[PDB]
Amino acid sequence: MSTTIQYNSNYADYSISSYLREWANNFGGSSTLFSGTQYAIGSSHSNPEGMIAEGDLKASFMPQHTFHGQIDTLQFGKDLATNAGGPSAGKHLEKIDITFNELDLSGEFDDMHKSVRGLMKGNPDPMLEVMKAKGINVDTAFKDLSIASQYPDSG
Amino acid sequence: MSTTIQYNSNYADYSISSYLREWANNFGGSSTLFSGTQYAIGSSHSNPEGMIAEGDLKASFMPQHTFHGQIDTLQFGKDLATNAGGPSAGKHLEKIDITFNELDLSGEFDDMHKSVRGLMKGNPDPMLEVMKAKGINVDTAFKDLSIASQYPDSG
Ligand code: HEM
Ligand code: HEM
Repeated sequence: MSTTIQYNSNYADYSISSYLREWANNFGGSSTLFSGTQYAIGSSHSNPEGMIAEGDLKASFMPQHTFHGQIDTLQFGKDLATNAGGPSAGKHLEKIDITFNELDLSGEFDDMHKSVRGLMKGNPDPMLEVMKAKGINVDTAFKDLSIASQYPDSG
Repeated sequence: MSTTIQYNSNYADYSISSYLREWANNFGGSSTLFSGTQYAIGSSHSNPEGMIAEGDLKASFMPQHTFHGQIDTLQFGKDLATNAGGPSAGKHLEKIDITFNELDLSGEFDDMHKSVRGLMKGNPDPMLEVMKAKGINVDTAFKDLSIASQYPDSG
């Protein structure tokens, strides 16, 4: 498939060159920027299970040696789908089972891959150890778990 | 900020452990999976400029030695914002100036960082060389550029 380009009518008289030069000139390891990452992983079976790791960040350095790994939300469910607004807008899960909010996984990059790969091969153990090391109780039903709350009706 | 967790009422009697074990067991370098990445970079000034690189992929190997770098859409504009559906759902640009569709940047990871960093410091030249090497004409106004089309009214 050949590359196609869409432009706002305000830039009709610009070239790619004159647009990007202007964008580059009007913009201003991180410093001093806003950056955000969304990773989506899903299976190939029907009603496929999926998960999303996401985070965003301010500006400059490690906080445990990762730039794109500044992850603070982790979500599990089924049916990854494209967001409104097109492919550029990333993904959402159609069926959301569990969402971890303010779960700082930045320090498990430099362990998150072992956790995600484990998950894909039927093994939650490394993910569970990461969660336990943050003080999360993984052996309590969600209904009794203090930091957990139920979504209204379905999402 | 302390971690909080949200769950669908169907999993009220599950623990994190029994949920993730079940999810792990019902799931099934890539093989044989659906994976997707969204990178968002924005400035810290008012009406901040922003860009989004996004792609997704099927299953197993290099196609020029990158897994998360399987990028085929690139979008420039202003005002990065959170998608409907919460932080997990990633970002969109409120003001979209230009979108490159089916622009395969996977082979510029192993050059994309030099391009993005250039952009941030007022220099489009490395981005323009990547585009030129794909056969894109960067010195033609969008209105005359054959592969380009105008968005209706504003987006
Ligand atoms: C905006 C588009 C960008 C894209 C598409 C992109 C993509 C990537 C890819 C594919 C990798 C290696 C593999 C992976 O992601 O798993 C990577 C690594 C890395 N990138 Fe970027 N990147 C972008 C912007 C930036 C910027 C602006 C910076 C720094 C100012 C940066 C800093 C880094 C660093 C430090 C790594 C090494 C691993 C890490 O700490 O995450 N990237 N990027
Ligand atoms: C689902 C959650 C995942 C997260 C949050 C995540 C995050 C990251 C991060 C932070 C890096 C290095 C820096 C960067 O992204 O720029 C990375 C690199 C890498 N990851 Fe992942 N990853 C995930 C899933 C996976 C899976 C399932 C695989 C393979 C089956 C994988 C394979 C790789 C490889 C090969 C690299 C080296 C650079 C590249 O080719 O992109 N990742 N990942």
